[PDB]
Amino acid sequence: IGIRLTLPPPKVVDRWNEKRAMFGVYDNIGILGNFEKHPKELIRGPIWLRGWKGNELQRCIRKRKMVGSRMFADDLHNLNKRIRYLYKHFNRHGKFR
Amino acid sequence: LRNRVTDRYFRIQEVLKHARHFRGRKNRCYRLAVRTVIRAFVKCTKARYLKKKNMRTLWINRITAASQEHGLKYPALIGNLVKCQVELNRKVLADLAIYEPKTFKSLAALASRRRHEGFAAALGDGKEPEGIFSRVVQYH
Amino acid sequence: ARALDLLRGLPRVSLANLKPNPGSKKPERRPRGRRRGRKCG
Amino acid sequence: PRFVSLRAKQNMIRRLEIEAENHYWLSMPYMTREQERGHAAVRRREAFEAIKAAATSKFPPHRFIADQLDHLNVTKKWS
Amino acid sequence: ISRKWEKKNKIVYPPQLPGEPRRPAEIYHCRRQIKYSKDKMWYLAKLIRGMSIDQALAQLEFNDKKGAKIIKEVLLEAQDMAVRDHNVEFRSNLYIAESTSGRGQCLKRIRGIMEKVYCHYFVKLVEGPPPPPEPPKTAVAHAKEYIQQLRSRTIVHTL
Amino acid sequence: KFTRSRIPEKVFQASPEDHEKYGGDPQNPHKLHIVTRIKSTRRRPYWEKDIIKMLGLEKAHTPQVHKNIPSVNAKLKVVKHLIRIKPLKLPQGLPAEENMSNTCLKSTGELVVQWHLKPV
Amino acid sequence: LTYFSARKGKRKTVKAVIDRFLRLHCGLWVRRKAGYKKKLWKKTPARKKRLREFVFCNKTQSKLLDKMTTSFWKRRNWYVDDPYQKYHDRTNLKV
Amino acid sequence: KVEGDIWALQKDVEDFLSPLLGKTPVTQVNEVTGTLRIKGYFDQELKAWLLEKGF
Amino acid sequence: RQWKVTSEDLILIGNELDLACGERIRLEKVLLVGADNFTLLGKPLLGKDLVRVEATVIEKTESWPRIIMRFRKRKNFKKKRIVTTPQTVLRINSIEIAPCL
RNA sequence: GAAAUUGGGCGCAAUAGAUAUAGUACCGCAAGGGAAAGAUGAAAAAUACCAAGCAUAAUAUAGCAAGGACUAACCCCUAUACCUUCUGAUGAAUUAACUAGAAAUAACUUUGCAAGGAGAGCCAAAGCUAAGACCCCCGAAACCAGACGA
RNA sequence: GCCUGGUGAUAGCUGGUUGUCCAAGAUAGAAUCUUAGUUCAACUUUAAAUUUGCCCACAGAACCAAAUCCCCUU
RNA sequence: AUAACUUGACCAACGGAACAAGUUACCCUAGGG
Ligand SMILES: [Mg+2]
Ligand SMILES: [Mg+2]
Ligand SMILES: [Mg+2]
Ligand SMILES: [Mg+2]
Ligand SMILES: [Mg+2]
Ligand SMILES: [Mg+2]
Ligand SMILES: [Mg+2]
Ligand SMILES: [Mg+2]
Ligand SMILES: [Mg+2]
Ligand SMILES: [Mg+2]
Ligand SMILES: [Mg+2]
Ligand SMILES: [Mg+2]
Ligand SMILES: [Mg+2]
Ligand SMILES: [Mg+2]
Repeated sequence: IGIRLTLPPPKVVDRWNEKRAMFGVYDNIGILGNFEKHPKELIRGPIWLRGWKGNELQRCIRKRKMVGSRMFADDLHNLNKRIRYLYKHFNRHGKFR
Repeated sequence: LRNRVTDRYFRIQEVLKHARHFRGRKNRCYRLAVRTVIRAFVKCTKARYLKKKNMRTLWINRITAASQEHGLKYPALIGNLVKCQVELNRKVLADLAIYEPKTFKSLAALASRRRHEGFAAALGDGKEPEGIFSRVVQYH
Repeated sequence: ARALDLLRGLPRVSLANLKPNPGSKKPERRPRGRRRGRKCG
Repeated sequence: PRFVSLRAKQNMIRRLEIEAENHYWLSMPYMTREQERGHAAVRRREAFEAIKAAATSKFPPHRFIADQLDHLNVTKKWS
Repeated sequence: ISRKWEKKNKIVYPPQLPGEPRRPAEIYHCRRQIKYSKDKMWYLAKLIRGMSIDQALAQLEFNDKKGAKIIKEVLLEAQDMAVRDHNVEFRSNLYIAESTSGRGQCLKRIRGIMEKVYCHYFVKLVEGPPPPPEPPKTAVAHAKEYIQQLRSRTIVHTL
Repeated sequence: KFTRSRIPEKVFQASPEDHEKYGGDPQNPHKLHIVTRIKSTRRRPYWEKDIIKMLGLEKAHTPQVHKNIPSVNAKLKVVKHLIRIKPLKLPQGLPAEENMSNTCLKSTGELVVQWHLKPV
Repeated sequence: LTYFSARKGKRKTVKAVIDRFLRLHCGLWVRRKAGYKKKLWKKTPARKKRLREFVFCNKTQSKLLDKMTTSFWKRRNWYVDDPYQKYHDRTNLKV
Repeated sequence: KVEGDIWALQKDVEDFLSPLLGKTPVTQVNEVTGTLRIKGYFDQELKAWLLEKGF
Repeated sequence: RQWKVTSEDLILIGNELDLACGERIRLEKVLLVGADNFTLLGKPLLGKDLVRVEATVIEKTESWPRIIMRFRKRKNFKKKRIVTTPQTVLRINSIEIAPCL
């Protein structure tokens, strides 16, 4: 019977955390800081998807050409096979054409 | 598992509260209880038609029996009560047959009197006076 | 404008009141249930 | 093999009688075909101009400020 | 694992009143992980289900099955704790109210899986003479039942 | 092949015997028909289904008024096996705006323009 | 066609399509007639006049050719002395 | 960019275009954005008309 | 429908009558009236000056939930609906009769 | 398919996440394949109620096992199991958990701005920008490369 | 041979595709190493613009049966 | 092929693959009757 018998511990959430209180600040650093930075230069993450959005085949292609030279061996290998699979899927399979 | 289903005891129990009175494993095993419960609900809605039908044949059995006690048959009673503008229905006639058998006897007398006036009227054909109970009340 | 004058009488705009312009968001159709998926289109 | 009862013959016959009287009442029109011509052309034209007019008057509804602001009431509280 | 039957000897009732019948004693005892199957214990457990404990002991001393000796140890043990621990004055004055057998935690032996079967044995003894067996119902009981069913019937689907 | 059936004109020519049978006069005929669907369009060709939809006889046992003109009579001749036709007779006049609400079409075929619910 | 290339992740044009057809900016594809330069010795001059024509394409042929090329080919082109330039904008349609 | 009462503007546009059509033009005000959307091209007539009105 | 009715009893009607609970009602359309030794039956209704049947509204309930399921095999055709009709209960107070023959 | 040129977590939380408590146990001559599982409490120097399956409690004329009912469980009446494949045989003992629709060219809807739109590149004879909204799971015999095997 | 890899091989073939409720919805064909499949059409669906559609009366449609086409009125 | 105009298949399996035969009771797999 996959249901729990006692109700779980309560989820104490601090809405006035440092992160929550200061979320969203400097999203308008462009439009009211004389366009010296874009907001996309505010985001932190992988180097191949800072200010870039793609589907999965494009994320894999971009990751391979941007960081693929210093990827580990079997990660590089898995990623080559994922591009090869996702190529054969987006280009040859589906409903609409 | 990002989001797997937590609230599944209650989906099962929505089905199985309807099966608690079956036999065998249909009362407990969702896979069996679903087929039987669906099938029970389909019977439950098609049985509304048969409830109405079977009440009516039950009433015709009771009116038939009670009118055979007075020598009439069922077509004679119903026909010749329509012809008196007594538009009682089968439910009421069956209930009068059981609970008020003098009213039912007098209705059988009114229907057999009308039946004989039908005979005598459709025997002596031509312009004649109509029967007394044969007269109709015109509504305008 | 009469419309800001409407905004006086209403509770404050918060992150709990917000709503997209009706017509913006078409709902996602996904293959679950009797209609959207058995052969799934 | 299926055979024909008295019910079936009497039923068939009363349908034939209704049919024969339909034949009778269709045997005496009130007008000739020359007389009826265009006697209802105006009402037919107006009727179709109404169909045509409801077809060509199709457009999105008006959008109001009061509806959009009235969504703010979902956090109306007591004091 | 649950162990609710051992705890049942720990219910304490509030003391009675002088204008109130004497409550009979109730002695819940069991044994766990008997190496025997639960459906062979069902016959031995079923055999003794309303007997006095002397009749139960006597019937289990002459039974050839393996479980009979185990149940006899459980009943002698429960007769002891009946008198020592639970204030039953007469050893003789008990009867078996409940005698069941559940399955125990079985083992699995790979040969090809084969289960090493275990079982439990649950007995409630109740202080008092064993209740008289139910008499077979007579033709008077059948006739009264039938006539009462005839008196019971209604005019159906009417007023 | 099953096709659409023409019916000859001798079928729609009354005889004085028929004027004795039904209640008709060849001189001064009736203006309005009452048409009622008494048979289903199922198991009938699609053209008869259409004519039933045009005449406004989708529901059975519901009377509909038509004109006794040769166009409407042509459509009625196509589906004359599904319908029933009687002349709309009018004992009193056609209803004025005073008697517009208080009418009732009786079973006889007449349309009475004063419909009380009292006995005579 | 290729919906996502392996290098760019872009759509690709089918170059057969470009090699045979002409996209006018209004959406009409112009083509040449099949067999306009074959077996001219056995064709009547009416038929040869019919084959030497620039023939528009169907609606579904047009949408099939739109899907097989990319947005580069759908673009305004202000050439110098273009022969087809008066046929780009569509005059005087009443839908 | 209609700022103010869009319903007066819908009444006045509807009174302006109906001789050029016979019928009242079928419109849609969008009171939120402050637009007014008429069916059929009347761009030159409304630009000239709004120059007459002084906007 | 035709209800056979005495005084002091109950009728359950399958629609909301849009009356307040407690309101008295004269039921017209009585078409048989019987006593022990005589009956009176109308063609088809009795005179309003002859018989008077009164009834109060007691309660205005809904029905028990009432299932409507459809199912066709091999077609993936399974609908389910649950319906509760409104109902009012009438208490027939009196059948008064009058000497108008 | 170029180039010139340009310039910590809206993660998982013991069938999940790593195969991993371990490359262990086990299987294989070997290369190699490859598991499962734990839950007290502050202190152990303090020993409930819920799956299927059963038991308490075997059975009573008759029949997809119910439904209409009914004073009444049965008796009366009505009722050719579900999925899938065909115009109209397949698979499933049962329970729990796991297990299958991924793409925004064009069109549409909703905003912004508008002869211009876009935070360069691009489009524009009302357009352009932004968003929303469309494209599944399992299953061969094979072929090739490199090892391990008499 | 067997193992690992390519490898989520490929499969026009088999099997399977998980909440609710409502709505609209079934039978011309042409090509194809094609007839276990696809493409176009036909039919189907939504949205949009407009103006006729359907039923049909005279007249009318060839020499060597039932009907149909056409078609104003209605 | 031809400077060009043009010309080029019994591509006859005739909407035409630029050029590929017999056989398997050793057949094999996926399916259908
Ligand atoms: Mg019936
Ligand atoms: Mg693992
Ligand atoms: Mg259980
Ligand atoms: Mg039976
Ligand atoms: Mg299914
Ligand atoms: Mg060796
Ligand atoms: Mg596959
Ligand atoms: Mg294939
Ligand atoms: Mg429908
Ligand atoms: Mg070929
Ligand atoms: Mg195929
Ligand atoms: Mg015409
Ligand atoms: Mg061929
Ligand atoms: Mg061919």
